[PDB]
Amino acid sequence: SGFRKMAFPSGKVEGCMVQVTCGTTTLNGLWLDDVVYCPRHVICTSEDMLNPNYEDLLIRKSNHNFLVQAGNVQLRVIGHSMQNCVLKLKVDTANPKTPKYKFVRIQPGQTFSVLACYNGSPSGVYQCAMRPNFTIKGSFLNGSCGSVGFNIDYDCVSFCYMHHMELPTGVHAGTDLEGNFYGPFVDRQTAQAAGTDTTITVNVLAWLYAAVINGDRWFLNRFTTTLNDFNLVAMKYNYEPLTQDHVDILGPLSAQTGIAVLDMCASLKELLQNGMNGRTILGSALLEDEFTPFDVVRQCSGVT
Amino acid sequence: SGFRKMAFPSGKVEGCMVQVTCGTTTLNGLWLDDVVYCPRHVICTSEDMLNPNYEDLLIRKSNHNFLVQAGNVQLRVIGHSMQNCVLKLKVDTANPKTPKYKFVRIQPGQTFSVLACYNGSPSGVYQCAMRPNFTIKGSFLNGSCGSVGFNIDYDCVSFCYMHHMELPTGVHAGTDLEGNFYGPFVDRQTAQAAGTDTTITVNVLAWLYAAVINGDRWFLNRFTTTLNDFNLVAMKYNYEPLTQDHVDILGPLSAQTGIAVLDMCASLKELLQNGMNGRTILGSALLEDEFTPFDVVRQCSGVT
Ligand SMILES: O=C(c1ccc2c(c1)OCO2)N1CCCCCC1
Ligand SMILES: O=C(c1ccc2c(c1)OCO2)N1CCCCCC1
Repeated sequence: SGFRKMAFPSGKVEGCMVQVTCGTTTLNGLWLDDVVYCPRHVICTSEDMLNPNYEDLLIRKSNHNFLVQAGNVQLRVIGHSMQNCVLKLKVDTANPKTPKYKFVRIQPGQTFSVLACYNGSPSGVYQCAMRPNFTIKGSFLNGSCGSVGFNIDYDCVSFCYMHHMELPTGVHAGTDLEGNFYGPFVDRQTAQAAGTDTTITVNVLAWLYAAVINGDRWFLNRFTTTLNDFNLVAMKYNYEPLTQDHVDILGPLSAQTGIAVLDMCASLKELLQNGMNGRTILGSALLEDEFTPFDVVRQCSGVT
Repeated sequence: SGFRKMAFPSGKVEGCMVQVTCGTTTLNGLWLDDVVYCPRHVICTSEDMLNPNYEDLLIRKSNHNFLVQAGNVQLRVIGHSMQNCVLKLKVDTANPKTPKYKFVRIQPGQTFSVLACYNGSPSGVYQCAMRPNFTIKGSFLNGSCGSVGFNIDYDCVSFCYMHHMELPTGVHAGTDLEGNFYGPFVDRQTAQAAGTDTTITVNVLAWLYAAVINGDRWFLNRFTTTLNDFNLVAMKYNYEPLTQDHVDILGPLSAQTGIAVLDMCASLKELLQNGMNGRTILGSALLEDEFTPFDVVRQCSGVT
C-alpha cells in the first residue's frame, strides 16, 4: 500500500546522456544509435537568443564545431542537420547502451519522467505532466537544456520531451524528439506568456481512485452527477472538461473500487465547492493532477 | 528554476537488483560483489510470519533452497548467513555492475531514493524521508520486499534502507543493509503501532528557502523569533524541536537568500498559527518536510 509520485527507473536513459558543446555553450544531448539529439540553441550565444536566425547561425558551424563527450571520451561528429528546433549530430559510433526506443508526441495531461542532467551527467529524476497550456513545471537550472522526458513500456523507452527553455514565469517549454515545441513556444528570448494552467480533471479522478484503494476515503460523498453538471463546476474552477473518453479510461479503477466514475465526479465537485477543510488526501492538501489513470493502475498493480 | 521532489538517477541500483525465491516466497535482493542481501522473511510462509523463529526456520534451508535470478540467469549460491534481519547469500559471481557503495544507517529526517522492485525488476523510483517515528511513507505492494533506499555522492551509492514490511496503518518499516530495523519494528506479523509522525522542522525550513530562491516569497513576514519561542510553537504543532545544529546546517541557504534562519522560523511560526489560507508554496498546500538542507542546496546548485 501507499501511493507516491513515482518516476520510471532512469538507467536506460542515463546510458544515453552526453555533453554537447558548441563554442562556449554546453548542454545535454541524447545519444541513440549513431545520432545525438540536442536543442539547436546550443549554437547560440546569450546575445543570439534575443532574435536568432538558426539557419544563418548554422552556416557558420561545421561537424568539428560540435564537441560531443560521453563520459570522458569524445565522439567524432560525421554529420549534422537541424530538424525543427533540434540538432541531429551523426557520430561515427552507435551508442552501445541504446535501449529499445520510440519518439512519441504526448497530449496535455500525459505524465512522464525527466532525467535532469548537467554537462551530460544525470543529477536527478522526477515525474511531471504536460500541462494543458503545454508548459511543464520542472526543475531546470542553466546547463539542463537537452535533458529529456520519457515513459517506459517494459524495455522500450518512449522519448516525449527535450528541455529547451524557461519562460519569464519560471515554467518550462520544450520539444518532442522531432524538435517540435509543445504549444506555441519558440526557442527565442522573447515575451512568451503561458495560458491558463487548468487542472487535469481525469488525472485528479484517477488519483481519487488511488486514494480510495489506499484507504483514504473521507471525501467519498452521497452524491452523483452528470458530465454536463460536473463540467459547469469544472469550468468555474479552471478544471479541464471531462469527456466520455476520460470516463471510459477510468473504467478499470471504477470496476476495482466499485465507485461509478460520475459518483467520484460528484465527490470531486463537493471537494472543489467545500474545499479540503484542512484535511489531506494521500498526504496532499490539494487535488493532485500529475497521475494518469494508467499511472494509477501501474502503481496499484506493480508493473515492472 | 522550479523545485521538484527529485530522486537520484536509479541506474547504478537497477544494476544490483535480483529476484530471491525461497520455496513459494519471491522478493528482491541486492547483489553487491558476490553477496546478495535480502530480507530474512524470504524463508517464511504467510503462516510463519505470525511468530517466526528465524534461526529454527533457517536450519531447514540450504544454499540450494535460495533461488537467485539476475535477469533470466540463475546465480549459484555457495553460502548463506543471517545478519540481524537480512540474509547474505554468497554467490559464485561478483556482480559485474557493482557500483562504488557504502552501507549507512541514516537518522530520522534524512531523505533517500527508493527503487521499488517486483521479482527483481525495477517498477519506479521515488524520494522519501526516514520519519521521526522511523517509518517511511512508501509505495510498496506484495513482492516489493528487498527494494532498497539509497543516496548517491557522485559515483558512490550509499545504501541506507531495505524494505521489509507494512504496518497495519499502511506505513513502511525496514532495515539498514546490516539488517537492523529502523525504530522498534520487527519482521513479525504482530500489533506494531507507529508513534507520532512529527514534521521534520529543519526540512520545512530548507524547503521555505528553496521557495524564496524559486520566487515563492508571499509567506515571508516582518517577524523573527528565538529557538526556545519557535520550539514552544513547534511542540504545539507536532514539529520536531529545532536545534542549533539545524540552524548551522541551514547557514548556506540563510547566506544565499540573506534571510536569517530565525527569521524564516518566525515565518514558519506564522504559517503554522495562521495556516496557508488557500495559498500554495512551490505548488504545495502543506509545508513539505522531505527535502533536507543538503537536498535543497544540491537541486538549487545542480550537483550531478
Ligand atoms: O471539515 C472539517 C474537518 C473535519 C475533520 C478533519 C478535518 C477537517 O481535517 C482533519 O480531520 N472542518 C473542520 C471542523 C469544523 C467543521 C467544518 C470543517
Ligand atoms: O490569506 C488569504 C489569501 C490571500 C491571497 C491569496 C490566497 C489567500 O491564496 C491565493 O492568493 N485569505 C484569503 C482572503 C481573505 C483574507 C484572509 C485569508
